Amino acid sequence: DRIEKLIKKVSKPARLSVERCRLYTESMKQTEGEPMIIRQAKALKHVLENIPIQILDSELIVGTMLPNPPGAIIFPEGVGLRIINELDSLPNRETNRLMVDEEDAKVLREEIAPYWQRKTIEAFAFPLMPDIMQILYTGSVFVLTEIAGISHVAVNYPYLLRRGFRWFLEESERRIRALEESGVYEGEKYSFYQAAKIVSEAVINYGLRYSKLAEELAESEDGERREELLKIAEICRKVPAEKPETFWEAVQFVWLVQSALHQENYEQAISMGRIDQYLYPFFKKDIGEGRINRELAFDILANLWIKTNEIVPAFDSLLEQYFSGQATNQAVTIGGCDIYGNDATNELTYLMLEVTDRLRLRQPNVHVRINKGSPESFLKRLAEAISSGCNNLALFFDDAAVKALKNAEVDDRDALNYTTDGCVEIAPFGNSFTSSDAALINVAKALEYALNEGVDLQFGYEFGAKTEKPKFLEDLLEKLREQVSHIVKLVVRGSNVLSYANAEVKPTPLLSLCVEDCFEKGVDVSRGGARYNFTGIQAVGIADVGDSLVAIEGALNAGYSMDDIVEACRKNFVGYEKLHKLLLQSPKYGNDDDAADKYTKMVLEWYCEEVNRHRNFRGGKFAAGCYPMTTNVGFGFFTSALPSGRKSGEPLNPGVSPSTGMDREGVTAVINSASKLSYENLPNGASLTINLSSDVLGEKGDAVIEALIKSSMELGVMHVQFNILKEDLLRKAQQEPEKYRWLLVRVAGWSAYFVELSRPVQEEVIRRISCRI
Amino acid sequence: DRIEKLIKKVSKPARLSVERCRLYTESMKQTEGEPMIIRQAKALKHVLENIPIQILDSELIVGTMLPNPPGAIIFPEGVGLRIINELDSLPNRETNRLMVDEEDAKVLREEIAPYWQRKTIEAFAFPLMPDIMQILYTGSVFVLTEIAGISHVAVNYPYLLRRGFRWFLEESERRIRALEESGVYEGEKYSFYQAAKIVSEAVINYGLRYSKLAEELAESEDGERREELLKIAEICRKVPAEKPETFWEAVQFVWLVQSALHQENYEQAISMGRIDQYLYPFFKKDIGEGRINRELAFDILANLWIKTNEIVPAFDSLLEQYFSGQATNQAVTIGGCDIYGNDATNELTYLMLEVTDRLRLRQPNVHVRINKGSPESFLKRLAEAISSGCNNLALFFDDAAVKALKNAEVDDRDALNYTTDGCVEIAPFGNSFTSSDAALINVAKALEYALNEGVDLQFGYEFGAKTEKPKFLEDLLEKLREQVSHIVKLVVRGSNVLSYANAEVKPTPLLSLCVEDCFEKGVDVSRGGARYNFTGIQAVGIADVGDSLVAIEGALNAGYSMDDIVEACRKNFVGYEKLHKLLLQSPKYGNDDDAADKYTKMVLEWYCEEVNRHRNFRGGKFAAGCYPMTTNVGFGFFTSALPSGRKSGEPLNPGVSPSTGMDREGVTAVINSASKLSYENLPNGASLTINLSSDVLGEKGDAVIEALIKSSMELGVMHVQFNILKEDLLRKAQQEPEKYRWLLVRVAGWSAYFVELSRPVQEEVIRRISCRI
Repeated sequence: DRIEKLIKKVSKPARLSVERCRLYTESMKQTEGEPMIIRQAKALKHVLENIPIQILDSELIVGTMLPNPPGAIIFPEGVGLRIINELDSLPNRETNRLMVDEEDAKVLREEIAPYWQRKTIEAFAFPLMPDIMQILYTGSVFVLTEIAGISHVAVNYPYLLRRGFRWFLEESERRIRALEESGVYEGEKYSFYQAAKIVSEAVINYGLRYSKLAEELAESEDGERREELLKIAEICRKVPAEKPETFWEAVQFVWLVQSALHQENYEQAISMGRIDQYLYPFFKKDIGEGRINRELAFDILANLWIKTNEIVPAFDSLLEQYFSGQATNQAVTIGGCDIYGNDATNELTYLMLEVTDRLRLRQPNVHVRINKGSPESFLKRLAEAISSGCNNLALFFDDAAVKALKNAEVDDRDALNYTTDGCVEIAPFGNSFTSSDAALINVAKALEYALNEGVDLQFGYEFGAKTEKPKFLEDLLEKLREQVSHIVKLVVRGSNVLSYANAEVKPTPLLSLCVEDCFEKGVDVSRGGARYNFTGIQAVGIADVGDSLVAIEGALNAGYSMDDIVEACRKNFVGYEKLHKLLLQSPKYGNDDDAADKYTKMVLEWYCEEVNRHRNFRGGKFAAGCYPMTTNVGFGFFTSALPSGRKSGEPLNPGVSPSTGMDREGVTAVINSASKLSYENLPNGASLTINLSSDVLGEKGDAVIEALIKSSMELGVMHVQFNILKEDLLRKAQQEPEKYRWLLVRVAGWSAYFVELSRPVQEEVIRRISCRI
Repeated sequence: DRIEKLIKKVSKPARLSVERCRLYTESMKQTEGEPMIIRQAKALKHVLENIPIQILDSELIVGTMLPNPPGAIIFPEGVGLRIINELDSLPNRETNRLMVDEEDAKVLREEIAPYWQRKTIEAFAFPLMPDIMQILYTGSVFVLTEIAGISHVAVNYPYLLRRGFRWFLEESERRIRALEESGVYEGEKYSFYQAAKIVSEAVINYGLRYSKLAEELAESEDGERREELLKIAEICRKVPAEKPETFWEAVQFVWLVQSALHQENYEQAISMGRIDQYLYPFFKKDIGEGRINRELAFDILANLWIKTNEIVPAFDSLLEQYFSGQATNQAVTIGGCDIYGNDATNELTYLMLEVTDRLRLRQPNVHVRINKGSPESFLKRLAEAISSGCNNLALFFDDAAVKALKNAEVDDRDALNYTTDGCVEIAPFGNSFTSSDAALINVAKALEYALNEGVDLQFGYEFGAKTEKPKFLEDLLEKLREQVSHIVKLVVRGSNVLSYANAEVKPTPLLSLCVEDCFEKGVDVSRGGARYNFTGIQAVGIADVGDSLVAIEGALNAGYSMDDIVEACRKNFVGYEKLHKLLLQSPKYGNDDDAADKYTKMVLEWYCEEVNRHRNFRGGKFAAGCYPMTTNVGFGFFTSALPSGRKSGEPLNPGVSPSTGMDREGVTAVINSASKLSYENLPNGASLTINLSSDVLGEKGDAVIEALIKSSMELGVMHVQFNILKEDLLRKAQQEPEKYRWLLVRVAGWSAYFVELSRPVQEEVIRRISCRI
């Protein structure tokens, strides 16, 4: 069958791809001194008209993301110069290896890198935040990702599918004329429609190139395959330019613009939204008009899922520690309700679960919305996939998610119709720009500053508020809240400068067509044309500070003073080995223990209310999230010992999941603990990962996992994801990695091949495998 | 069974009700000199706390619209003083008779009428448009209904059902405090929340009064009925104040606020929206939790449908000619698609069709959205009801309707999720104020002015543009377009003055809570707080001017001159009997004849583009509609003879339906003609009525009506409605009216009891019964 041929032709080693990077620069040199949005349009056009294209083995959906797939696309306007600086290490390094063709390694080092030097987003922002860039680079307090660009949005495909790109081209033309009739006093709006025109033409022509290759391959081909390539030629002539009428035409539409978007916007989290909802009209018409059958429809969706595995991120050695596991994350959202609360599961929802279950690949990040009205069969079928170790699903609970959005002042209907993107981030579908991973914040560092008068405990960094030495518990709490505030303020200032920087040196016109209000208002997405505008920033280490507070509570209570506890931390418990054992013995978040997990909850609420009050550059507000990527590990390295008994250098806790090995009452008790957090104030999402041994599942694999699903729904958690892991298979995968490179895990919000995770991160997924409950 | 007991207790003669009118005045006297929005709040409160209430025979849903039902509610702030001026004629007049208690007839004539004299909406607007009021009252050119108030909106029940009125009360209280903290510089916003508070309290207390009556009746009652009244007591204690959790709780919620709204806002078109979509979560939960069964659910909906028959309009003798047939029109919208295009028919859609089919009462105005993806069973089931003479359905075609809304600049999703209200008017659901019957315009009068240099042909009224005497056909067309323009401008000026007048003397705070953005922005609905703001104005006589143009074309062509044709018209074809026969013989709109129906289409497009360009007071734009009420008759009386051969005084054509007896090629050919009109420019709706003889249906009643349904969908019409009429039953209903007062007809967008239509209107429904196709 067809899937088998497709699966094997994305299992070959990945390369550092260069053709987008080159042709971009080539256009940007031809365009210097022109209006920047037109330059971006013209660059995107040039790459789409000149990138090598190929249709692959037995494909029904075409559009390689880069020529000769598995690879990394380079964005030197953003953060692609990070990776040029380490070209030697790329083919031989332990995680996310990329072969580099040495002929184009020369093209990067002396053609690309000297041009883009000081033409980047970071070059704009630097003189405006030099003090923030300095503390960013210490790796210890936060990371700001908007250096690399924005992305992180589920693309409004239903907006696109109701118009097609020939509409945009013509409408841009009507609007260019009308602007000229009024004497072009609206220069910005004019530049926009000029860009839109160009960018529409590019996309139309890009479909046309694949139509021509399909025709060229079919006069050289036999039987059924010749029938297929002639269909592909016919489809790609029509769509991305016209409104599609068939399901195949719709799925080929979305994938062309999806691959196109990846030439303009950087690799992170460009998602497809509620794909089961909006492909269903074409699907329902085609079945029962006989046009297609169920197995062809399956193969079509399979092809799409498989194609999103063509990218792998261009992360350097440092970025591999904080984002380990080949994180790109073109997400897909299935299931959920309509704008009335009715169940919106259709037959295409089930289909999409099946193709996900069969494929078990690292990508797409499949996100399943469930609620109290989801069909019982669908929950069973979800539980079967998860229990049989598919390890590639995430569950999103509608109740908590729409409550979060309503507090972020989203409309009823826009909250009900939400989508997901990236790992765990939630957003109104199609009319929002949420910059959903704009920063990640080490809140453990806040506590560290809070007991050392705004100095780093082991590094001498004066980055914190100038608080005093703490005495009692109660005035460490005030000092903590003040420090969280201070650190949040640092990233809100930083991200805003960066958002202005993006608007100025990297507007993104194609993406703008795909995000509602932008095209109609004639303002680019990076300037704020989306209806809702948000900036998602994330708390990491919420349990580490929570637990350190419980452990301080009891240690003062019986015996010790504050000065002891900070000195213990500074000295890494060397010479403090009695107290340290009492700290470690103290109650932990993750065990349904109110006296422990009330502190973590309170820490999150403080964080949330300190975030949600600030406004961003794009004219909306900031949005609080709690998910780690692998920055809980990265920040950990440079986090000192904290009064929870965590040793200096050790990993922090991931998302809203408890610290490693502190979950002694088991997996149901973790969920009870996690569902105590105020999700209603967390509108950028939360990551809860539950790791289960396969033996503990046993014969009743189904029953016990559906139990956990219905339990997390009833107790009101926002997000849950599961891992079914066999420990010595994971041990054997360290030993012979290429033999076991099919081994899938959920890291902290996304699927990675276990082999591609670093040693600290691997050791963490192994140690978090739970047996109780 | 229960329905039978309920049906018979709204068949008694109607009264002129006075208790709302009185208690309103009573409060308004206590409140003089206070902020008008607070006065309106306090008045509404006073009536809801003091109106006599009663639970009726075997009711499950309670909330009489007026004490002792069938009746008219009087709004002296609007147009209720019209009817006091004719108190003597009310119990003994031929249509819409109202018994008047002579004790409260004295209260109207010397307590109500001298107070409200010059405190009305019209009193505000008069000095600002005295020239328009003068030409309004000649009845000949347009009617402006906003003298009477606004209404005409489908109420946002899902907004309400997700909050409940205790939320509003408390939120108003938080917002009143925060306004005070900032020193109340936002006085208007402050007045608003003050009103909202008051109006929420009123509604909570109003539910509580019905809870107490239910408790009082149940300590005096037996068995099953005592079980029911105790449930009603329990339900009305909880809801309108809390979010409902059961289906019965939901339906009782909506009806309480629905009856409440009718004490604040005048009788026209306060509708319930997509009721099948938003009651379905409660329904689906209750079935299969055993809470309710299918027959109880039926009875609950039956009770609601039956209760909307308690009102009958307070129209005087002149208003009865232009709005004959007891038009109030609490509409209900079932069927249609979601915001993705998927079919949104659920089991509750079918239920609602069934209760409609069984009841066959004049009210609710049931509106069925269908599209190309509607289930085949549902179309069959619609066709069965219609063919069996139910005569109480209207069909709305999604394709044409969402295209109309998108051109009015409605968002994709808001257009897909549209609702209907009144007769045929369409609107984004829940976040719009469209004033959907704000005016009706006699476009035949435009043509009359167009060939008499802006003078009325038989009345000497100089109300038209000062055009010249027409010579050729081509320069009568220019002169026509200019005259349509001139007349539209007159009503846009008039309606805007009136809309400002409403905002000033009749803000409507309860209704404001129910229309989205209003409460959140803290601005009343009449001031423009709704997300979309529109003003619906209607063309009447589009075929009369269309046909007069074809008839002018051929009459000039062969022989005659322009001066002849106008003189013929002025002289009512007396002395012009040859030419008149040629005019009558000329091609007519309604027969699929391009040479005829191209003129009508063009007339509508001119009208539409002249309307849709003007902006209203509430900060949106005007919206073009084409439906008559019975003003096609009323305007007819005072319309002179026109070159189509229509005699002076005769009725004009209704909606987008052809002139009476000009539809010689039959019913399919009428639909082809009607589907040539540009619906994409008609965003306030169109009325097409198809009248069929029951014999012509024959044994294949189903087949031939589904044929017409699928034909009107395929040919792209906006709205169609059907009548199955037996001619001599209608003849017998003139003879013995009270014996035949159950006889239902669709007038031009709504159901009336044939007995309640005037002689000119009755004669029209009889003569329009078609036999061909």
